[PDB]
Amino acid sequence: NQYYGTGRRKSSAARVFIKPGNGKIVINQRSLEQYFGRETARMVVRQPLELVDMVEKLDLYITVKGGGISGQAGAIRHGITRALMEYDESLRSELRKAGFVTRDARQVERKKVGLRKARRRPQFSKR
Amino acid sequence: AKQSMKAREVKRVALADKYFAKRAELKAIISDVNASDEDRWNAVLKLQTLPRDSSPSRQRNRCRQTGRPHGFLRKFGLSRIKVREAAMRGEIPGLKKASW
Amino acid sequence: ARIAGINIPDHKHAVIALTSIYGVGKTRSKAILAAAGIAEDVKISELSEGQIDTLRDEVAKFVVEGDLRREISMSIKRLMDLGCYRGLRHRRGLPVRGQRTKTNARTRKGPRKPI
Amino acid sequence: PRSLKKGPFIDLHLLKKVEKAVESGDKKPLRTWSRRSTIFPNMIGLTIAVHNGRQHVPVFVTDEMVGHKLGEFAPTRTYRGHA
Amino acid sequence: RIRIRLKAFDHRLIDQATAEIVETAKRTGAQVRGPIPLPTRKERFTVLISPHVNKDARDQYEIRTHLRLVDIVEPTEKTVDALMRLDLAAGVDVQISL
Amino acid sequence: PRRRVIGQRKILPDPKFGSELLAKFVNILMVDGKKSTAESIVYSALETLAQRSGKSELEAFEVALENVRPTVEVKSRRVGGSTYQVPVEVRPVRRNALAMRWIVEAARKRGDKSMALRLANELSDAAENKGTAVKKREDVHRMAEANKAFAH
RNA sequence: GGCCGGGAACUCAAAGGAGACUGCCAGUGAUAAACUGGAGGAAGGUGGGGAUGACGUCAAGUCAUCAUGGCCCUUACGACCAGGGCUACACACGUGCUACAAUGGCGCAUACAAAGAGAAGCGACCUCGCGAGAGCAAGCGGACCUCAUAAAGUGCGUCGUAGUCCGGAUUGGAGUCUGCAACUCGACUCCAUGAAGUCGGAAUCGCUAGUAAUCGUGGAUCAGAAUGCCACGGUGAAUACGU
Ligand SMILES: [Mg+2]
Ligand SMILES: [Mg+2]
Ligand SMILES: [Mg+2]
Ligand SMILES: [Mg+2]
Ligand SMILES: [Mg+2]
Ligand SMILES: [Mg+2]
Ligand SMILES: [Mg+2]
Ligand SMILES: [Mg+2]
Ligand SMILES: [Mg+2]
Ligand SMILES: [Mg+2]
Ligand SMILES: [Mg+2]
Ligand SMILES: [Mg+2]
Ligand SMILES: [Mg+2]
Ligand SMILES: [Mg+2]
Ligand SMILES: [Mg+2]
Ligand SMILES: [Mg+2]
Repeated sequence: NQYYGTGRRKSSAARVFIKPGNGKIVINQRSLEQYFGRETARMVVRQPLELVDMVEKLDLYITVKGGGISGQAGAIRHGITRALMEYDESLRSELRKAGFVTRDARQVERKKVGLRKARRRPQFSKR
Repeated sequence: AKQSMKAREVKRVALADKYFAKRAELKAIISDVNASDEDRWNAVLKLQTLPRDSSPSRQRNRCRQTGRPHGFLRKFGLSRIKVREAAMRGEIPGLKKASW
Repeated sequence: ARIAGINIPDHKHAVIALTSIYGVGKTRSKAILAAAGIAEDVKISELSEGQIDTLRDEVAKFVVEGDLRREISMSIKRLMDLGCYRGLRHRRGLPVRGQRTKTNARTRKGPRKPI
Repeated sequence: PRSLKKGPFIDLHLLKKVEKAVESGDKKPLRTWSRRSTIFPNMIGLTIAVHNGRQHVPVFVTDEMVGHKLGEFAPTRTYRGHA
Repeated sequence: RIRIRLKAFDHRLIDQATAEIVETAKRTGAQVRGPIPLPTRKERFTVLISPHVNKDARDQYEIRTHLRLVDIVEPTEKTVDALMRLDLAAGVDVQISL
Repeated sequence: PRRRVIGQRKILPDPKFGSELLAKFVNILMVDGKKSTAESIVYSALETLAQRSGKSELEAFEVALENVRPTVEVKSRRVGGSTYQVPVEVRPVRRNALAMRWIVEAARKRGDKSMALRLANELSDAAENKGTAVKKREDVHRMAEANKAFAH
């Protein structure tokens, strides 16, 4: 049966399904290479399944929403790691030791009154 | 502000809503593309006849209590000072200090 | 490469070179070539006398070079002679189109004149 | 500026005064405070004193002045120089 | 079939109102769908707090509007008549459409 | 700082070489947060240099790296209006940082047509001690050599 | 065409709960307070951000938001109207925007957001115009309709270091829209023109992470009039030995 996972990163949310298969990867009804023209995004997506070495032994069905490119790739990481946990529990310490399981909570800070940006101040003169 | 300014605002509102319909019809005549340029000339000459205070653009938003012509907010009808004063006493429903 | 009384470059493409005429911009150049069937990215070097003649005949359809200068001179002289607000601004060498004068206005006044 | 479909702009009282002056010979110069009113070909040969803020400057309309507005010929600022 | 939309500045009051409405509708015999919570609206204001100058000293205020939807299916002629006569609490804006 | 609380932040490896040091180089070369441009530029330059050398990108980069990195620098110390120039050692991580920074800054100041060509030419020159980066390293070494009387 | 029948698993919405407490393990410590490290966990020692400003100082700012003692004017220091000015211009300073280019300019094709507003209002579709726009006219008091294709990015071609296919000031001609009315003194469109500028003296400012830097989007004021102000997301660094 399909094993489920959910990932979130920045402003992006992704949902992942994993089943036995011959290595197919589908994202938003498109191939892996079609969706992400950037190579870093590709290695980002493929890191978890390569650490445990079941690349061609599984089939992945993924959709994403919101954010940009790297945020969507990070959400995909989080979802695939959670689905792999739900498919096998003996791997938990291995992926925790690689930092894949921690959810990245870094957001963007709000603008504040009196400042040009979150932290940049206007130019100050003594006289 | 001065009482004269408040009187002027009241008079401007009266003239505007008294002449609204006639201004609308003359402006509609002028704005039409299928017409006679002689009719357009007559309508232009007639539009100038009305008192200037009948234009809605001649009115300035002001605080309902003090008459301050700067710092208005359309939602409440008051300037910043009076909005803060009333809002701090709980007299504006649903309004409270924000933080996010 | 002798059009309307000037020498135009030969190592440039047609559209870029044709803008050397005082009275011809990018859009007008594109319209001129499109009315004569010459590709935009073809140099003046690789053209036959018939092609240059066709370009000259096309360019003759517009007011260019000395005539345009005469037009502009006559218009500005008319303004200075009327005595209107724009005429006085032309006389004084000050901004004409309502720009700020307390500061800036250097492209029309020039270098600073100290006291 | 003024949209083409709306025509020019002229003041009714000024137009009345201009017509009554033209039909009765070249009379005294005409005082006016209307500076937003464009110049019509009927005005040629007349002398109109336009207000500038403090006084009335006389303008003698010629054939070249048709199209612009009266206020263009009555400066409102006085400046001689600095120092 | 009936749509009902409730608006309020406070969620406790509107929750009590929705509870009493749905219980009244269900005791008649009709069936209900909901309540469904629609997105909350936040309106923000920023004002100067000094009578004169001092630009950087300001306050920020917020108004929240809560909104919920309730659907009535298979309505009885007694259901609607009991629905109007409910006399919901003041401070809750009620819209009923069919 | 007065508190001494910070630690160290994690860096990702480069896309298609599996190396952290190249990722640091790309970060040093990046401007305005446009990482893709910097990584493409460095990849092109490394490919061109590997073609013109034949060894690889990795050890060619390394060989250029030993030829620019420093071994001892100076620090100022005010005493009575003037300053001591005291010589101190450099940690290896700082050695790598200074080498890369000097390399990039020297390469940015050249008259070629593209930044990739500039970087490739400069780094090939530095691989055998001919560029401005090695001159800066020699100057630092000489200045640190002069003032060793205060090296406690 | 989630387009239809359908499902309540999933994203999501909004009400109510759990969760992080030096809680456990080891070592130091004066058996104390506490400090250094480790396990589990989404999060570890104030997890991140905001609100919250003690007694007082500067006879600090505000009689022009308002309120008010005392003084002062009452055919005027009160009132009405038209026109003008607050927009000037030998010069000096503050805060900004746009540049001086190849990590770029231009042309064609194609991905991925968040937050917000709408009835004297937002306005689709279709037709005309190169363009700002014009004509007719659905839907919406809104997770439904409109605003409203996100931009930087990516692939292909060109330009090949020149005051240039960089830069867009000034100026001439022809228009659109709001408004009784664009001369003084509005914004915007088209054609033509093509200034200084090749990284800035003595000096000087901000910033410790989703920060700096860079790229777009919305709102208040408002008939019309943001490079300002207040908010929202994309990409995403260097360095901190030490006092
Ligand atoms: Mg009063
Ligand atoms: Mg107004
Ligand atoms: Mg809304
Ligand atoms: Mg742990
Ligand atoms: Mg720990
Ligand atoms: Mg004082
Ligand atoms: Mg005081
Ligand atoms: Mg004072
Ligand atoms: Mg005073
Ligand atoms: Mg007046
Ligand atoms: Mg002013
Ligand atoms: Mg250009
Ligand atoms: Mg150059
Ligand atoms: Mg142009
Ligand atoms: Mg700090
Ligand atoms: Mg931002």
